Amino acid sequence: YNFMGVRHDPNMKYELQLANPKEFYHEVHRPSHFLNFALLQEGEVYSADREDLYA
Amino acid sequence: EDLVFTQGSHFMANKRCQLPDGSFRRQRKGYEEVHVPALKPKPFGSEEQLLPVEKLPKYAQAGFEGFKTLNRIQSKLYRAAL
Amino acid sequence: EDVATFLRVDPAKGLFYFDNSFRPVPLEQTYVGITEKKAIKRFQIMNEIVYEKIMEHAGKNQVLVFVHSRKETGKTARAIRDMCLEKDTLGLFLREGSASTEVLRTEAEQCKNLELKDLLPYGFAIHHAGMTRVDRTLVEDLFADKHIQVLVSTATLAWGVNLP
Repeated sequence: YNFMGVRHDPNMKYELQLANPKEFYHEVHRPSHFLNFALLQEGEVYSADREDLYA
Repeated sequence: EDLVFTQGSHFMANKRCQLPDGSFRRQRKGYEEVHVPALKPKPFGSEEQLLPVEKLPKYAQAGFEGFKTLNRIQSKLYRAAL
Repeated sequence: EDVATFLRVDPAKGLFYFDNSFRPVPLEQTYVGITEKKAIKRFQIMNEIVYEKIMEHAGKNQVLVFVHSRKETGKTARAIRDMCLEKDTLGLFLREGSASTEVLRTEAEQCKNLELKDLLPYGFAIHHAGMTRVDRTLVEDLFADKHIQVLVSTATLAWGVNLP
């Protein structure tokens, strides 16, 4: 909860799960680094024309 | 790597390029303009004609929708493709 | 013959070689080879060659300009329109043809593409892969009706659209 520590409360409640913990800098641990991106508005309109021949 | 062609799709194996009869070129100003005149179509053979869709087999007649006859290339290879 | 041998095609029955004279439309091919060693001068000559080539068939027949990039297609179409307006040759493509002119004017107003609407009033047009499908189809539909005098597009149109 180091990045979005504003969501961390001393008196909050949490359940547990028998799983393996993620890394400190995992994708789900820093949502502000992956979710604050502006959406692709009027994008790929002047991109490059390349056909994905294999896909 | 030595035997491969570095140009890829632009590699030219021919050293000389022969153009048509009326294919003169001239450099006007900073660029060379080479004009290739429209080649006249080859005369039709005495026993060659554009066969219509009514001569091909009835099975292939449904695919040729909207075309009364066939092209010159298509008519010359109609028996070799069906 | 090497391709036929690679494909296991008999040279007598399966071999068929038609020369360039067998094309349905005999096309007079013109090659413009820039000889200048300066990149800036070569680019300027290419724009002048395109403008000179467009002016050779301004009101005679439609022109299908082929570009390399989507942004260049718009720049080239506007580059030709700007040169035509500077030289007072903008009216050659769009004569007193209000039937064709009104359709282009009417279609340009309803078009949602800002770049296409700038040339929609004139004979210029753009057809790129980044454009909307409805907008791209109108250019193909407008070009097939002899409405767009000059069509500028990338190599995708030549393969994805059978519009000569």
